[PDB]
Amino acid sequence: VSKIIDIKTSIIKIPLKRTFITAVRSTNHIDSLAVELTLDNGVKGYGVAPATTAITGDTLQGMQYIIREIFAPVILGSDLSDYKQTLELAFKKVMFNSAAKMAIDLAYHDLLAKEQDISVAKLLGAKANSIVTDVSISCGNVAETIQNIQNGVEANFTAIKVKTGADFNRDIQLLKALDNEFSKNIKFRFDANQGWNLAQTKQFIEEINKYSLNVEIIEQPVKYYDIKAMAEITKFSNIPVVADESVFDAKDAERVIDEQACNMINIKLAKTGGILEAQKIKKLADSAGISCMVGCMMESPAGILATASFALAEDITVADLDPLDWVAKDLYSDYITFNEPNIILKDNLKGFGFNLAENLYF
Amino acid sequence: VSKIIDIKTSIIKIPLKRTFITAVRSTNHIDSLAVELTLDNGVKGYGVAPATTAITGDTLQGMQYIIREIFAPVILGSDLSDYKQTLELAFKKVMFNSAAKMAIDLAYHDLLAKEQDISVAKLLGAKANSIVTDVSISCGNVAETIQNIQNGVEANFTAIKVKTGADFNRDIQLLKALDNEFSKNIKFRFDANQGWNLAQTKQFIEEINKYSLNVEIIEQPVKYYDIKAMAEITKFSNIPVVADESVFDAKDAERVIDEQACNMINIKLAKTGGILEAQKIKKLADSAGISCMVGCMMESPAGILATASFALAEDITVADLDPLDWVAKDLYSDYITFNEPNIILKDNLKGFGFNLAENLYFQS
Ligand SMILES: [Mg+2]
Ligand SMILES: [Mg+2]
Repeated sequence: VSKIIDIKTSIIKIPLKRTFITAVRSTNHIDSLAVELTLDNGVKGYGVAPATTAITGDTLQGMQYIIREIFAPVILGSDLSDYKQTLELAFKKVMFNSAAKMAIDLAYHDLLAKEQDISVAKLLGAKANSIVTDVSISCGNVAETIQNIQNGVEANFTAIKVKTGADFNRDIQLLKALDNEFSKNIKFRFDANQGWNLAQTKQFIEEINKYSLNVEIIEQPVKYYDIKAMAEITKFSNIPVVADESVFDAKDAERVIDEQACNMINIKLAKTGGILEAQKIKKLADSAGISCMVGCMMESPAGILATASFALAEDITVADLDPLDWVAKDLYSDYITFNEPNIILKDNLKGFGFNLAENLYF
Repeated sequence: VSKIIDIKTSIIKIPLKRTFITAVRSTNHIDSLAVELTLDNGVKGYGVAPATTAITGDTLQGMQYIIREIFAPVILGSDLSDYKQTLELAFKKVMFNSAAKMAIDLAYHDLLAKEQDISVAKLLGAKANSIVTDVSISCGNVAETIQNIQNGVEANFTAIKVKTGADFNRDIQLLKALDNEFSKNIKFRFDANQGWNLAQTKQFIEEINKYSLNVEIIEQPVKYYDIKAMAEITKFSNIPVVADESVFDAKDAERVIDEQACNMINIKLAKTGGILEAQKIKKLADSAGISCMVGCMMESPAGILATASFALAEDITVADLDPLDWVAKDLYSDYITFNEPNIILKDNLKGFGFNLAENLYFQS
């Protein structure tokens, strides 16, 4: 019977290839916390999670304190086989801070898989090793945005996530330029990041329908708490509506199902607090006939690998996992081949297949 | 025109005189972060907030980073009179961490009042200076619970908040003992901290009504997100039902109003992220005919004073602000007279009057 007898954490900062700009922040790096769990047979497991404070409220400093001072006393000395119960006991001591939970949940899965000498994807039941991602396009003026999209098409992507909601007039004009520059072989996914109101959303959908575009989803058009508007939009729309910030966890999923507020849920492990909770959402969505995609924060390739592993296990094929495009290939080439637009897991990995040598020990 | 030109913080740790135990956690201490904003005319403004990780998710470490690295660049160099714009822009950068936001909102209020040479209570429009609080009673076995209640009664408390929800069988048996021990001049407020399910909550309310107790509220009996059960309990109960963890901010207040999920909201500045957001909740509750009380985390007396100042300005008279009863009197005697059960603001204080720099070393 294996027991967890040590926990360490380490902060990992990864430089980005270009500057990443959100509605509230600009950065040239990814902030992550890694956690290492050590079993009394010597097997070590790792989880890595981002500190995206504007979305999940996590900070590196908060996560470190939580893991060392709050989760560690619950985990330490406990049997690996009781992980479901251990995590439930640990997590009930902390409201929010979902990324700190993610790091812990992922390290546990890495241990479970390593104990069976298999990959985490295999542990979770995956057989396929490859998932398609869109490429993400930052907000910009119409011309810069058309060019960015072109460069994406040229790099082999055919699913294009277009960020909107900063300049509604730009969003509207953009659709005309889209209809003129691209064929229905290009599939568009718009993510307003809560930037539109109800009237704007309806209008944007109307403008789309004035053209001949291939648009597969409209993601989180309005504020995360406006479940009434989301439901009104879902009913109005002839295009799949995706809940992102409206759904972190399973009880959020229950509410959007109950209120019919989306057609599809965007699962991210940084919101769910890891794989166990993401599996609960996927089971609720299936029962409701609601589909799921997977997404991520701007986060390290380790988070992307864990998310891809979950998706492959859950028969989720729609994915927005393009942070691999923002970092150096050498950070992930030990476990992922990114032949755009395909994210392909390497063969015969034990657990996730990354180690934290350069961070923890070198 | 005054500009904010420095932001510094300090951790405060306070021991409790006795163990505070609820359905959610047990503790013998309070961890808080204080923030100090300095104006270019040398005036200093303070806010203090608790790190109650099991309830608001806040940590001292996350609060320090948020305040000094995320909010500070927004706040530094800005004019005091632009406080509303500045806080809105700063707070948009951070999801949750409502206690970090409370500390900053309070320091701004301290400055605003000081710049007018008045108390914060006066700035907010208070006319009264006294509010009555209950004393709250930790979860425990019946005998020790009765003793703790007797203690509170001898200290002159007549409203007693009894923590429940850790042990439902205990909660039911306790009702027999309260009825035996206390008169109806003692008013009971039960707070389950989410620990009951729907069936249990109904059974508890039925049981109360088998006895002859003076019971004022039933607070947050079920999980914070079970708004459907909250509405069912509200419709079922002859006793007012209070949302605490179900309502942190104005949009949470809208939802429980829309769903008829409570009769009263327990406003706490550690949940609302400070006074500005708490005012918005009060306005919505007034418009909906929903009453408000004020509460707190088990937190420093500085948060009690701020919360009492708000309540007095908003004509809120029902209060659970008992942490003063759990800590050394010298932590509050600079600014409050606690003639149990009355919290009385001292006269002629400028701002809140916390007097923190005397005992804490602030750093940027
Ligand atoms: Mg529809
Ligand atoms: Mg999104």
